[PDB]
Order: sequence, then structure tokens, then C-alpha cells
Amino acid sequence: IIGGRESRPHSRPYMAYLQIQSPAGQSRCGGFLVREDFVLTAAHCWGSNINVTLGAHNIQRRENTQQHITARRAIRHPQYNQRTIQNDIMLLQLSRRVRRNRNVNPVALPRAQEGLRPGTLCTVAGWGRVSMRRGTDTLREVQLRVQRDRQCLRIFGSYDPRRQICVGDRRERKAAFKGDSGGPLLCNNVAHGIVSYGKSSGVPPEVFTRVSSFLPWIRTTMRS
Ligand SMILES: *P(=O)(O)[C@H](Cc1ccccc1)NC(=O)[C@@H]1CCCN1C(=O)[C@@H](NC(=O)CCC(=O)O)C(C)C
Repeated sequence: IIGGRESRPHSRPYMAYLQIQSPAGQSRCGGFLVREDFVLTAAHCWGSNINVTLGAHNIQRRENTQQHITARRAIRHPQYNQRTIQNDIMLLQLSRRVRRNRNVNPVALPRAQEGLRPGTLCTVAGWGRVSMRRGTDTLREVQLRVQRDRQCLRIFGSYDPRRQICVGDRRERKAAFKGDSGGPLLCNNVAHGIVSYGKSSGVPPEVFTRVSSFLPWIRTTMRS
């Protein structure tokens, strides 16, 4: 997270930290709990072995609020396109349900087909880098403004307004960045987006997967 602030500890109980493949550091992403046994994240964060940490603030410390659970299945959307980074969404079915408590609980999802007005203020959180030079050990967050699709439509070749959201005012140095992929974009306390990609500079606007477009697939995968 660039341009944000450290989150009040344990105030976003749905946040998940993903350790992808061995050794401990092969790759990292964020995610968010959507049910006691399921975490939503970005498909590009896929790995053969994924260790999910819930209840954390400082991911470099053994905190007593932390629950570490391995992902039993990592279900990438069927049409995920690694080249264009399209349909960048994945469900992680946990090997055991989390023990639900104040520090560990699911976030609300939007209703299907629910859109979002440009200009809307949303919050994104994560353990990603804060600059090209440094990272963070603790959770941070920042408020970003929803942009007109039109703007991303002209900046990123493979942008699809029906499945993605254009996010962040170029005028502010605020953005999700490396390591924040898979994290949620919370708009009025509902998880509307998933951090997907942007410019290597970290300069906004950037692209988030639009969760409300995948509700039927989400619901099918968790039910079935
Ligand atoms: P996530 O893995 O932590 C990451 C998050 C991010 C957000 C905004 C800016 C930079 C990073 N996502 C990625 O690294 C994704 C997934 C692999 C490719 N990708 C990138 O976003 C890349 N950018 C693009 O392909 C667009 C480049 C452009 O139009 O300039 C690179 C690797 C940053």
C-alpha cells in the first residue's frame, strides 16, 4: 500500500495473508475471508501450495490471534487469462474452517450485478510494499477514489468495464501496489473489488477485479 497508514490492529478481521509455495517467501499476496472455509483472492496468486494466515496484524510475529490454515483447493476462474490478466479471481477452499471470532470473520459481498459510481471513496488494505524501496510488517490501508471506466479504457489495453473496476485518482499518490494483489476494495463496507494490476510505477489508476460480476460463479463454487 502506497500513501496509506497502518490499520488499527485487528480492525479488518477478514484480511488474509497468503504465503505461496516454498521456500517461505517464494511469493506473497493478500486475500479476504468470504466464508469460514473460503478465501477470495486473485487467480494470478495461484501456487501449488498456499498457506493462509488469518487474524494477523504483524505478519512477522507469532501473534496469538493468528490462525494458519493450508488451502485444500485453489480454484482459479475457468477463463482466467494470464496474458491479459482478465478474470483475475480465485477461491481458496480451506482445509479446515476458521474458528470464528472478533479477530477472524468474513466480509460481506455485494449483490449480483451491483455497480459502483465513479467518485465513490473505497478502502483497500494489505501487507504490500509502500514504495519501491520498502515494504511493511504490519497491515496498512488507504482510501482510493473510483474512476470512470473510460479512463482505464484508454490506459490499459485489455480493460473490460463489465468485469473490472478502474481505481485511483492519478492526482493522489495513493494506490494498492506489489504484494497487495488479492486484497479487497471495500466500498461502503462491502467487498466490491480485488487488487489485480497496474503500472510498474504504482501510479494510478489501477485495475481491480469487479466481484459483483462473478457472484454466480462464486456461489456455485462454494455450494458445490
Ligand atoms: P500483485 O501481485 O501484488 C500486483 C499488484 C500491483 C498493483 C499495481 C501496480 C503494480 C502491482 N499485481 C501484479 O504484479 C500483476 C500480476 C502480474 C502482472 N501484474 C502487474 O500488474 C504488471 N503490470 C502490468 O502488466 C501493466 C503494465 C503497464 O500497462 O504499465 C507489472 C508486473 C507491475
